[PDB]
Amino acid sequence: KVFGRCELAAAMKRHGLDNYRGYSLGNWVCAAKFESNFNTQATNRNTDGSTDYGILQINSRWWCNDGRTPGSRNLCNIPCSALLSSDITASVNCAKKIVSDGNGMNAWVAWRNRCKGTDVQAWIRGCRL
Ligand SMILES: C[C@@H](O)CN1CCN(CC(=O)O)CCN(CC(=O)O)CCN(CC(=O)O)CC1
Ligand SMILES: C[C@@H](O)CN1CCN(CC(=O)O)CCN(CC(=O)O)CCN(CC(=O)O)CC1
Ligand SMILES: [Cl-]
Ligand SMILES: [Cl-]
Ligand SMILES: [Cl-]
Ligand SMILES: [Cl-]
Ligand SMILES: [Cl-]
Ligand SMILES: [Cl-]
Ligand SMILES: [Cl-]
Ligand SMILES: [Cl-]
Ligand SMILES: [Cl-]
Ligand SMILES: [Cl-]
Ligand SMILES: [Cl-]
Ligand SMILES: [Gd]
Ligand code: NA
Ligand code: NA
Ligand code: NA
Ligand code: NA
Ligand code: NA
Repeated sequence: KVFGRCELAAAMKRHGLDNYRGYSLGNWVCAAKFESNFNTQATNRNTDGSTDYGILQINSRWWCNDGRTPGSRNLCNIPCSALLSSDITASVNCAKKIVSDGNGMNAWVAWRNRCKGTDVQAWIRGCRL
């Protein structure tokens, strides 16, 4: 599924991602834009053989099982394919674990480089939330 901007904002808010670990909703929407262009089916292969999955490009090194990242963990205890569903519950629940792990949203490269230090509120501007 390719979410609309406000549609995704509403879903993320409903799932309690807004202000989670102190990160306002616009941060998450911005991150999703640049990680996946709001596409739940986004995947990207990393140099090391792991793969990033879903609207927040969660990696199989640590967070999900895809059966093709030897020696990896599955800390969210899900198949990586669960992160590709039209329903963002699994991605959101896993993202909460990630952003709690010490590094905050710096875990998302695209967030650090394209969202951090910017007007992130712009990403939820115009939405009825
Ligand atoms: C809770 C998360 O931290 C889990 N973690 C996510 C990624 N971490 C991020 C970082 O550690 O800030 C980077 C790699 N991490 C370095 C380290 O832990 O020393 C080694 C593996 N860790 C071991 C552990 O964490 O128990 C498992 C996966
Ligand atoms: C995998 C280990 O890293 C687990 N870790 C014990 C060993 N770390 C060493 C270091 O962080 O490489 C001690 C310093 N650590 C700083 C930091 O993580 O913020 C304290 C908090 N951590 C929380 C977590 O790691 O996320 C406690 C569990
Ligand atoms: Cl929308
Ligand atoms: Cl914030
Ligand atoms: Cl915001
Ligand atoms: Cl894909
Ligand atoms: Cl992989
Ligand atoms: Cl994701
Ligand atoms: Cl694997
Ligand atoms: Cl393969
Ligand atoms: Cl699995
Ligand atoms: Cl959803
Ligand atoms: Cl933080
Ligand atoms: Gd770690
Ligand atoms: Na914070
Ligand atoms: Na894995
Ligand atoms: Na498997
Ligand atoms: Na699993
Ligand atoms: Na999901």
